Amino acid sequence: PTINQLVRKPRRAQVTKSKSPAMNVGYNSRKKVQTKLASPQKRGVATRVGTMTPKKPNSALRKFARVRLSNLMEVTAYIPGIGHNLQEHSVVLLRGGRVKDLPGVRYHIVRGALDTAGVADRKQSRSKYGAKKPKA
Amino acid sequence: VMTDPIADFLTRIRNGNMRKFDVVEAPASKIKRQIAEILKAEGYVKDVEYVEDNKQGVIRVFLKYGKNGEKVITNLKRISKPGLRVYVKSDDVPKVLNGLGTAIISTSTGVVTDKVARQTNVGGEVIAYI
RNA sequence: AAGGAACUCGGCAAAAUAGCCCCGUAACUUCGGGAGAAGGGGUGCUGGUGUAAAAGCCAGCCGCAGUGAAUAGGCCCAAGCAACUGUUUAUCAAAAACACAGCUCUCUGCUAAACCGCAAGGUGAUGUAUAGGGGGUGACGCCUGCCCGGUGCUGGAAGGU
RNA sequence: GAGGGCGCUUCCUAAGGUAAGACCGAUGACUGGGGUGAAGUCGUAACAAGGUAGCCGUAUCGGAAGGUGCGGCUGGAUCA
RNA sequence: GCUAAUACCGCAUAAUAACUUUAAACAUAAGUUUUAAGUUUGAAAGAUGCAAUUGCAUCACUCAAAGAUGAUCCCGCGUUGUAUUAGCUAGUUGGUGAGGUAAAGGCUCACCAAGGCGAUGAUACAUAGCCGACCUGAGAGGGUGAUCGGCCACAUUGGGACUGAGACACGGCCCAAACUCCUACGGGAGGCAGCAGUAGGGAAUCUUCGGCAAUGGACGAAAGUCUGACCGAGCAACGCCGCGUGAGUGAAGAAGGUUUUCGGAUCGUAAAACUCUGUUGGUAGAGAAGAACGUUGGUGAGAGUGGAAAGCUCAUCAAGUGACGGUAACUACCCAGAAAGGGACGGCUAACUACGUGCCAGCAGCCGCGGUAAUACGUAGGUCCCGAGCGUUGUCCGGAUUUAUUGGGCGUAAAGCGAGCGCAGGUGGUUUAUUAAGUCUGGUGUAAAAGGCAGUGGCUCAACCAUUGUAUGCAUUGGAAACUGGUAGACUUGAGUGCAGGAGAGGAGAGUGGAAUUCCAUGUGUAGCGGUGAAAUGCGUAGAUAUAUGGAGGAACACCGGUGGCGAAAGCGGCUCUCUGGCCUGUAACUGACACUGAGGCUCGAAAGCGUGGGGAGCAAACAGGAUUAGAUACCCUGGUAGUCCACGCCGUAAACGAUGAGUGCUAGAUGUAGGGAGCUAUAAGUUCUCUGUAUCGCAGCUAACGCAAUAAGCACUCCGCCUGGG
Repeated sequence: PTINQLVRKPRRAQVTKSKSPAMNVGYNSRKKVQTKLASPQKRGVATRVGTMTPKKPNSALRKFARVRLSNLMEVTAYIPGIGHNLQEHSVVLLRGGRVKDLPGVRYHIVRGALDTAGVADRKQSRSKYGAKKPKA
Repeated sequence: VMTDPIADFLTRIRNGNMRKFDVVEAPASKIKRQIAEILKAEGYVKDVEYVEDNKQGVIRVFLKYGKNGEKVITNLKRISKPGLRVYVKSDDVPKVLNGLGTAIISTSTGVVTDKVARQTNVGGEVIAYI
């Protein structure tokens, strides 16, 4: 730690990774490597809910949507809740979410969205997964 | 090496008191005479003496103990390293140990004490606390 | 004309470029080269001024055209073969053929071996194993694996012949 | 007559072409590695002196764990 | 063709403007500065008027006389990352001249000179409007540049240039291009990054509303005029505040829900009732918010303007100062009646039982869960925190000391280069004096502001706005010699050099000797030897090994040999020479700090292998044969190639080790051994101190522990280096 060493030395850092590689969504002019002004969503599209094998020993079967990504990334993100109504050529919102039990993911999907119905009076918030406060 | 007889000397005082022994050593300067002078005046050693003809004259110094050779000096250090001549202001020269510590600063007048360094608006190099 | 290789097995022939100066010049490279790479510009005359040792200047005059004609490279990309220069069937064939340095092995201690001649004589060479003769392969870079059964060679001698 | 627009060439000159790059992205038959998942199959290694302790750098032979050898160190033993 | 000019223009009259002069106080490489002779040229002879000592006001050139404003360029300062961003630069850099400019200025251009930059980051590439400020962090700071203010830049794109005092100019021009429109195809025209607003695209609409009174500017004598600036209204829970939807009495578990071991329990002060009340809104609405200053006329004062006129200065009154407008506020206050929901409960942090489940579907930031009664989930009740907002992710700050200046570590957990030099660069034994450079004090600059620490008023009081101070390297200038730096000066007391000692496997060459292995013959004799757990391997009857000798050759040199020494290590051991460093002991003889380092660059350097040429005993990669077992490409054996050795060049990587950088200082001891210095023990013996060495235990200190500890893993400082969770 000499005179020149402690002047050469900055307060540098190297671990810098926000969890959302994001072209959200967006301003489609001509080239669309416009980056980064990230959403908590995507006003984009995906195609098909597939079924994901969970980890050991998690005997389950979970629903990932085949996520369209124009930026050469995962055709997957997790659909929460029981069931889904969407299909191919449907605009799909993009939760920034991670599950260790769900392999190969980076993102989740906002269920409880404009394209989502459900059954209310849920013991967590009554209104996610496509629900409201019950109008009776 | 020879390039810091100040913290070499104070470190040697920590050898003398932490090893709980009588006499420490220092070649002949004027600054170290002010070290044992000011701090003897503040009651930490018990001798001011050096080898009578040498420019490297051994300032051999009996210490001022507690009650069983007990320490008085604990956090002895040089503040301004030889790689950094510490140049502080004069107006807000800070307290040491909330007042429980020494301070010695080569101001424009001389090398004066803590509050004499504070409120006389004299400032210089910070040297040593306890 | 206009069009270009659509002709053909095949841009075969012709075409066209090239001089001098001055810019500039990729690739790999065994670091020399490539390479004149390519591509570019100029180029006549008049007076000056600087050209005589000496281009460039200035202006003008002109021009279809300014090495006014002659004479004088088509280039590029890539692969295979061969390194290359040399040599090659004159009365067909110039090449990948030969050769070549290189590399490899083997043979020869001297009146060499080997060779030519019946011999004599002589070469080998007034040479002495870094030399001479034969065989392979043909720079440089990497590498040359296995098998002695058989053949040949070498060496050994027990016995058979 | 001066001067004047036009009369009148040149200079710089915006754009377009040229050539020979370099940079950077996209893109790509086939193909090298790596990671993931099966729970196929090959194997005895590495772990106890883990079954030849190893562990290095290096050369070299294996389908592969790996071996042989050059030298060095315990992050090695019964205790030498 | 002609007017008009509040256009133009020649042309005397204007000369301190510029220069032409003659002297110089001054003047600094340039130089700046007063007067000492000669030059250019003016108007809206206008304007409304007034009136008059017939002359007085608003202005353009007369153009200065300055201030003032707003600009100009140059310099100091800080203002991103990539050296896998090395050599870069041609008007480049100087000199002279000229053009320009408001100006020195390759500012340009001509000519003549060749420099210069740069490895202590120049160019090239990515990226960026910047700053005040602002969110977070206690601060250090991190982070942002939104909105506000300043500067800069831009105007579909690119480039010119006139004008204009000022532009290369959102709403100038010209050119090009790209769109678009019209074209009868012969031509013309334009750019919402202005406010709106439209279509794009998303998380991202403010409305295709009024007027300029409340300013702001522009002209206009004034009046007036325009201004999508501004003011306001309307959109957005998009943020901040503030109130509230009931309050008070009255609670029994009360009807009521749910659990339920059949009890108990919700409603917690509307509660089931009762008494009232008007937050916000009901309606009637009284009022309806001052949003407001004179420019327009009068009066009077001043310049009193030769002149009172008239007008101008600015001291009065009259005079409209509207858009939110019956605007907030206020009365009559209506009925508790119109006006609270969202998240969360496995923990992780507070809030668990009915509860289909049955690793099922699903939940989740981490630990996770769910496979029979899951406070995880779906599920009801109870609860836990909040509110017109709740929660969710998207970003950032903190925690994170998780680059540790503040505020790291490096023995093993990530790490000390593989070791030496001696380049910069860094650091400095003591002391005399100067210096004040840095260092401390005083004056000077400081954000227009806005913003904090306070205060004031207020949309009430709220929140926040308006105000008022305070608080600041923004700077330049006097002092201080106490430190450092510098400047001169001194001494050795560190280093080294002297004179004496020794010592060693220190290196490099030049040679020599013996043992031993294998082989050439060789005595003379018979199957032997090999190896293991054994043999096949094999060789050998061609009769040998083994034994008798001599020769040949390479290799290496047992006790010597050791926690021994030397060498930075790598490493170094038959013997003898050659020239060869490096220490230590003493010593001041002497220099007088010559010191320590050490990026860069340089050198050396294991082990193999690679080049050429030799030497070729024994050993042994490669491979073969024989066991081995399922198998053996391995361990064993038989062999046996490369290779091991010699000169001669290279790799630059080793557990490099002690996974412990270099320098020097400090200090409990028990302890090894060297070789000196000194004593020492004397009629020969044998002890004590001192130095570098290298152990072992262990004081202190010490770490996660293990351990280190005089040749510190203890306490310091200077040179370097590494290190950031794993693959």
